[PDB]
Amino acid sequence: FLDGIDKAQEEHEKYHSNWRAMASDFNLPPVVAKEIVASCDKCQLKGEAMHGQVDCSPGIWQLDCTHLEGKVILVAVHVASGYIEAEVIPAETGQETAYFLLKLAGRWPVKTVHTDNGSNFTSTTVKAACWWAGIKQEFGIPYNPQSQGVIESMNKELKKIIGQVRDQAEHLKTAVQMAVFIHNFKRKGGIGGYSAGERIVDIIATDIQTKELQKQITKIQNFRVYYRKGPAKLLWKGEGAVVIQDNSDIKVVPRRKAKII
Amino acid sequence: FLDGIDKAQEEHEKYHSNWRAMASDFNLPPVVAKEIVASCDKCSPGIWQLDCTHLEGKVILVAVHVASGYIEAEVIPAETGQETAYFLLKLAGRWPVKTVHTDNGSNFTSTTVKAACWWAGIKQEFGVIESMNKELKKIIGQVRDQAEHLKTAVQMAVFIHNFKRKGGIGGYSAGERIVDIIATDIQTKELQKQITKIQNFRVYYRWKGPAKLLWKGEGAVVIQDNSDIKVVPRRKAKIIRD
Amino acid sequence: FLDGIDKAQEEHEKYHSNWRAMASDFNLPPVVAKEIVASCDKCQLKGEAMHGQVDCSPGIWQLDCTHLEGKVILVAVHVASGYIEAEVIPAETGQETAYFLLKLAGRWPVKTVHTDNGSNFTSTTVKAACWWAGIKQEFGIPYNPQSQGVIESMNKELKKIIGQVRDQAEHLKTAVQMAVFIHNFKRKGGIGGYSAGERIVDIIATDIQTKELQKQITKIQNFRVYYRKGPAKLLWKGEGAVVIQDNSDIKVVPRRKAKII
Amino acid sequence: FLDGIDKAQEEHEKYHSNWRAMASDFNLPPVVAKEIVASCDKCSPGIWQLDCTHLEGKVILVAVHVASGYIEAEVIPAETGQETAYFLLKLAGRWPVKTVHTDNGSNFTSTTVKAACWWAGIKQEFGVIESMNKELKKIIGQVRDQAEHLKTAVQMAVFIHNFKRKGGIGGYSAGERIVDIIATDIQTKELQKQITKIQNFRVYYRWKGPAKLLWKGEGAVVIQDNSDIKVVPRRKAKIIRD
Amino acid sequence: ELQKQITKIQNFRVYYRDSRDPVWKGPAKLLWKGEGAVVIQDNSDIKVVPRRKAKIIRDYGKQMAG
Amino acid sequence: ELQKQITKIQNFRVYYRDSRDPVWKGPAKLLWKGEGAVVIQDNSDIKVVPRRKAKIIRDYGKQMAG
Amino acid sequence: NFRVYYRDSRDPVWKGPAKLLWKGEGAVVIQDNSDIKVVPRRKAKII
Amino acid sequence: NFRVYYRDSRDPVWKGPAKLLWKGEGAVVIQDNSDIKVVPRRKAKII
DNA sequence: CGGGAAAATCTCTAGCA
DNA sequence: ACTGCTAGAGATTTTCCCG
DNA sequence: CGGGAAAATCTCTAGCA
DNA sequence: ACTGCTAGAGATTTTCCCG
Ligand SMILES: Nc1c(C(=O)NCc2ccc(F)cc2F)c(=O)n(O)c2ncc(CCCCCCO)cc12
Ligand SMILES: Nc1c(C(=O)NCc2ccc(F)cc2F)c(=O)n(O)c2ncc(CCCCCCO)cc12
Ligand SMILES: [Mg+2]
Ligand SMILES: [Mg+2]
Ligand SMILES: [Mg+2]
Ligand SMILES: [Mg+2]
Ligand SMILES: [Zn+2]
Ligand SMILES: [Zn+2]
Ligand SMILES: [Zn+2]
Ligand SMILES: [Zn+2]
Repeated sequence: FLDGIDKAQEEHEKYHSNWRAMASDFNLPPVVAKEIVASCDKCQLKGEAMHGQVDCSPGIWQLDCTHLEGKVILVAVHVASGYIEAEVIPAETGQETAYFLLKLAGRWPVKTVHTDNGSNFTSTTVKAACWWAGIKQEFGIPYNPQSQGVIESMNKELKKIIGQVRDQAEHLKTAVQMAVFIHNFKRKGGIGGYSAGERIVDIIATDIQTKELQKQITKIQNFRVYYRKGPAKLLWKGEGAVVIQDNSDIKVVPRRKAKII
Repeated sequence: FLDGIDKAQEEHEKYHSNWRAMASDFNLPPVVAKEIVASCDKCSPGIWQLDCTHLEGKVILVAVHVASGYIEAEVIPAETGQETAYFLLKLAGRWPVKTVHTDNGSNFTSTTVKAACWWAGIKQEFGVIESMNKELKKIIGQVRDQAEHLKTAVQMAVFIHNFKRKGGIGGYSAGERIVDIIATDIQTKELQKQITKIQNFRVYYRWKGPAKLLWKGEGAVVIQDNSDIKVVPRRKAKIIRD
Repeated sequence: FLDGIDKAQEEHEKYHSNWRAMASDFNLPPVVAKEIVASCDKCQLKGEAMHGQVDCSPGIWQLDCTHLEGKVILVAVHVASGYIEAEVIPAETGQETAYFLLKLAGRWPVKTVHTDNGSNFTSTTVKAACWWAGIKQEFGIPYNPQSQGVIESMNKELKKIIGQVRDQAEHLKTAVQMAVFIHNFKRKGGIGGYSAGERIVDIIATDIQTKELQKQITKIQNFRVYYRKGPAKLLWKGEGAVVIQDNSDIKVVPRRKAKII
Repeated sequence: FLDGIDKAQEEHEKYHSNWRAMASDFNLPPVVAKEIVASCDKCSPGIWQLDCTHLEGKVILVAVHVASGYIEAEVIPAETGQETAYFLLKLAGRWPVKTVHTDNGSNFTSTTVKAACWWAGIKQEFGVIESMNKELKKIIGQVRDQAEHLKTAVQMAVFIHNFKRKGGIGGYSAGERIVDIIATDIQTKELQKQITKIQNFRVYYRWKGPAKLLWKGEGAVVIQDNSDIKVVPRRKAKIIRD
Repeated sequence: ELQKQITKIQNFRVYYRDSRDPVWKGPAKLLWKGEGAVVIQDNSDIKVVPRRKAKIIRDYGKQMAG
Repeated sequence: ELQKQITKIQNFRVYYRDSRDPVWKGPAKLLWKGEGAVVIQDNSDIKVVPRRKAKIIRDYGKQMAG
Repeated sequence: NFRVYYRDSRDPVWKGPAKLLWKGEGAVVIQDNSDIKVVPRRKAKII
Repeated sequence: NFRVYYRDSRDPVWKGPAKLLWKGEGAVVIQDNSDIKVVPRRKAKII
């Protein structure tokens, strides 16, 4: 055992065995051989086999510059709906990006913009435009395009539709706007069987309607709840469960361990 | 359902509500309430108005949703048909544009604008647009000093008009009004799609004569025969096409 | 319906709607709208969401040239076991590849070599060496590296191990052979909890032993089988099933619909 | 199991087979048969031999598996310690090399070869190698005319010797013999690993005194006490470490 | 007058996601909507989703049922 | 004298794969081995695998059981 | 019989239709304009 | 406390260990040699 | 209740520098 | 302290539709 | 039979031009 | 007529180990 630990460490410093090889060759349990691997700095060469999950609030858009035919297309997507806007811009600068973003913020309720760390988006010009329109900038982790995985995917889809309509237009900007039309209104699927334009109208109208409905519900209902503790705030009650909020933590209790006032 | 249909039709005989109020009040499907409101003899969201305004020696294309007051303005480098068709293609890809109402100028009667309106499927027609033009020029004169170019001032005024000016009945902005109007239009289009989907079904119930289908559930089938709406169970009904 | 088919075709020629958009907008069933999409040549832009499965017979090796530190490493893998051989070659030519392949065929029983369409492997020199050693060449589909997905993966793993031993050697070829040592004998896992050297010894010894055992079984057992048909050849019988081979098709029958002679 | 152990031990008393025959004949685990053959008082696969032969003014390193006759030859550009260490690192990464037996030349006693043999874990020692050298030079003289360079002729002769020459008892080639010998060595190493794994367990059965564990199944525990092998059920046994 | 708005707010459907599951769970029933969280009811289970993990829609194929 | 070789050939384990399943199925029991196909028994099911889809080993952790 | 649309040689441009000569597990052999090509089934759509 | 080995900036070379300042759903904030970095959890291993 | 038919859902891939 | 996704193609499971 | 503990298995990812 | 895979990291399910 312990002699095996010494000999296994001294051979891991040569061969960098995995835990299975040192567990077989030196009679070690998997815990000890795993600890011999996990202490080598040279053996930590793989990360977690997961993916994250982007923010899909109703106010966050994702922006990216893509390139086609030697020209620059600045594309924005509404992350909750898939509604895109796109424009062929003459240059990939901060002035064109701030103009596109101020125009988009004038068109739709933009609350958050998520971009990569391109100079276009990182500039003081786009920073002043987002300060004027009241937009929050959320830059992704550098050299990690998966953080912008919606807009990058939409870049793919946009280019696909341009390849289907490129012979219908003489200029690239006409084909880009035709593809924006086709994506927003002539492609259906997703969560409601909607197109992206119908879906963004449903997302935003639902946000307005549910916000005002919850403002009307919260104004009437005032029931102090004592669960299991202290006085909470009642959020919801239905016939077997009660959802409350004590000290900014939204919890669900049964009708056992609850009493409302 | 049998409780709700007689209540809704006598309520329509009382004070003639529309089908949205009946589908909200009596838990009816909208096709049943639509047939209730459609059996009484006595019982716009795609129209945009375009113009070019002139300011600081430059040309601003202004498109107003007539039902909302929602505005889309853009400084264009020339008042030509190519720039108008590009603006119209952008607008048609952004919003559900069905009809565009212009002032019979030279750049709105172009072959390029006609081709763009044919491609996007827009009808063309030749105190709403100049009222919004005067209000937009007022906002541009307000926020011209906060920008260097006129494009930035026009987009800032479009932001302020669409989201920072609140008026009307409930005190909403033009963006909230246009998303409410377009959501109502999506509901109307989905209801008309479902009505068109079920009008080619005739049912035979309990036999008895052919009746129109209105709703087919998991246990019940709501029919209309001799201008009165009945509810039969599913196994007492034969639903065929015609 | 049919008017919807005409109008939906005429709008698919403009917008290239998917089947869901034309099924919603023109009251079409999914079969008709899917047929409108499936007849457009411009809309067939996605292939089958599958992967194939490489040959893993005990005699097939997969060869590839990889590059590290400005030098060329020719790597072979035994596909059934993961046993690798690798050598830093002075150039990526057919003479070095044919020398490496004749040497490897002299070392192990190589029956099939699977490579990409690199000039090294496509040459007349490697073709003459494989003709001499009796090796069958199986080139993959061009510009499809997934056909060589074993050796490409092993390229990855080999480079990983070189990055763990590069400071233990002064030259690259020493680090390459040290990494071949570590992969073949100091990494355990896979189908038997084996290293790759133990696994290739088990694969090849099992091939020899099972071949001679089946030659001894087939020589004794001669039972003409009539299933459900004609006279087959008995391959196996156990207590509820009988496996036979009639006209080069190996079938399994129950004891119902069988009779052996 | 209780049927097989008495049969195997009386069979060892009869004509002294080894544990592989007992584990094949009586369906015993190899640890039980190993303890049967190990309780009688009266009852190599990693050795390689290296040399340098000289042919056509060039140097050929030849390494022979002594147990098999399997050969690995390579034309090296110089008879130095660097080329010998590179050949040894290739061979050690290719096959399980445990001991290398050389002829105490100048390139086998180098500090470079010593460092390579230390890294790969090879012991060095200073009518098998020259017999294989003469047989390999005979094959090189046979197939020299089918190649242009001597490297190709050496690799062709290594192919012919390892896979196209069959002799010995059953008429096998050197490649089949080396994979049989190395598979037998893997079996021996796995058996010694399992024996080393269970020697630090002592069992108490039915109590009664400490006994050695030999096999622990799903229902039965095979022990050895007072140099006789018993089989107890699992719940009548306490297996602890020592 | 209060219960009508509660039945109205339960007419909205929520498509949500869990923490390490990348697939979108089906249309739950919106019980409550907050500034940072959303209380839903999916398959007779009351869940609390973050706001950044939910898409709340009133599916306008409500013109058949609901 | 024949049945011993059949029980010997059933001591070999097969790791196989199906046509569109990319994951390796577990150790089956080798019933028969041909020039192009391999008859196995996995989970009391007699299957016929192609030769190019199977890895047949005698797992040398047979020094505990089998 | 069958129409095959495929993706040939480091080119994102899909092309076709072609006749399906052979459908295998993993790849297909097709004939486009008297050119016989072997395409992976990830890079081919058969109708 | 925790050791983090990570993959920073278009560099295949893994580096570390670093202190774990914050573990989030999807990414981590670490401190390597008084440099605070935000790494995705695919490009980080925490021990 | 029960077989086909059809719809819905699950699985998986390329491409997005 | 932040984060892969999207749409299509085929397989598979569930629902429907009258007997 | 039953709870922790441990082993085995499932899920998923980067990198391989 | 040919074809993604491999090893590691973490989660999860199954087996074990004595009460
Ligand atoms: N590499 C960029 C990609 C890109 O690789 N895509 C492909 C891509 C790859 C994987 C994936 F999962 C999704 C994807 F899409 C991309 O799409 N866009 O937009 C980019 N935009 C700007 C910059 C430069 C960053 C500026 C330096 C930062 C200094 O702090 C790089 C990129
Ligand atoms: N692109 C090559 C790769 C390669 O992209 N790997 C990365 C890679 C990508 C995806 C994948 F799933 C597995 C992988 F590994 C690779 O690994 N090797 O070896 C290659 N070798 C030779 C040639 C050139 C072909 C000669 C022209 C053919 C004319 O007919 C190209 C390549
Ligand atoms: Mg970018
Ligand atoms: Mg991008
Ligand atoms: Mg290659
Ligand atoms: Mg390669
Ligand atoms: Zn290490
Ligand atoms: Zn009326
Ligand atoms: Zn099309
Ligand atoms: Zn004896």
